[PDB]
Amino acid sequence: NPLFSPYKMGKFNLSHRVVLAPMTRCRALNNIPQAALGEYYEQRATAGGFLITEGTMISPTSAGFPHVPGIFTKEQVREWKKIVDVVHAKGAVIFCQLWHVGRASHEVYQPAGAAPISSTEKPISNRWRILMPDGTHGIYPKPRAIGTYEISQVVEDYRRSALNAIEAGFDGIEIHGAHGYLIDQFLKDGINDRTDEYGGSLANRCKFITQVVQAVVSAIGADRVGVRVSPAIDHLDAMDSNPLSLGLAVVERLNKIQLHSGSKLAYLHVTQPRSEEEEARLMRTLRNAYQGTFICSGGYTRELGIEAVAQGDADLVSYGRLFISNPDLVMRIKLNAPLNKYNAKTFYTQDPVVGYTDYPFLQ
Ligand SMILES: Cc1cc2nc3c(=O)[nH]c(=O)nc-3n(C[C@H](O)[C@H](O)[C@H](O)COP(=O)(O)O)c2cc1C
Repeated sequence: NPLFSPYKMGKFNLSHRVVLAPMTRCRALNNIPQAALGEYYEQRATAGGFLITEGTMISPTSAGFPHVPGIFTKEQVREWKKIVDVVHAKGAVIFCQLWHVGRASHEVYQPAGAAPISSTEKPISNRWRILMPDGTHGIYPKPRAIGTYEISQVVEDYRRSALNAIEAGFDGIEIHGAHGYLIDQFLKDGINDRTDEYGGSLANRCKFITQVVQAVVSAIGADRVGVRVSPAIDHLDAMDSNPLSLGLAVVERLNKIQLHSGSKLAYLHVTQPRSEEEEARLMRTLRNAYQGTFICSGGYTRELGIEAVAQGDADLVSYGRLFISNPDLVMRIKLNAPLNKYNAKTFYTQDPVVGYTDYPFLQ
């Protein structure tokens, strides 16, 4: 089984290729990591396995979901350290995903009820609705388009959060540059309508992600930095007129950052939509273009994960929903044991146990 051949992720010796995909679960009450998160990640951790946390806020303005953890306060760092410790006690490697939602927020999530920030002043359309703290769905508001000073300060928030992640003991961080959130609002020409140096050309649209990656690379080293993008996913009105060219432009800049810094990133992580042959060809095109480790994600199964590694399409495969309902997903994939179904109703609830840590292990 190629998913259980060892893999050298730069500094990190992995024993298998089954990765926990980053997943917002909303149990980090008041943006503070809680004991429940420790139980949840420990349940899923394996010796030599790689885990990526839920998206974690880099600043007071970066959230668009209830009760997501941050890593911008000293209190959050102290609580994260307890979770990293129980994961390292199992011999796993764990990265913290740094997440800014940009315009995908609401006054209820913003300090002083201020408008969310973005590349643009245009709202997400009412084709999409935001999960509210009371479990209803609300309307995305008009964001505020930020200037280049403010852009530089958001980059500094990524830099400081990366340093905080290292202080909590994380092995590294992942830049969330996917799914129509802040970075993707700069990348995608369906969102970025700017006429300054961060808008227009493909090069201009890639400037923000380039500066974010350069900042965290300079702070903690490239081998502790992963980057996640989704050029072909149109979530929250995040379409681009040429997804493959956009993805190749990002990949070229990642390659150049590595050559200039003299070190490889931990990995590039791409999520695909689930045309099937065309989507697979676009993922392989990005993989072939990138000088380093490639993590594929989106709709993978045991069979599709085995094929991806066996055919050279990816080095690692991340699993989201199947890891929600199978704490021992790695062992089940190893044994080809039947997998248990997941319950979407408890993906984003606040209960520390129900639908979070009470999915059973194999008997
Ligand atoms: C409930 C839930 C929360 C998620 N939260 C995040 C997140 O915070 N950051 C992120 O990059 N992806 C997030 N994702 C996307 C997953 O990382 C992953 O790409 C997707 O679930 C993989 O597809 P799969 O579920 O079929 O394995 C989330 C997915 C789900 C279902």
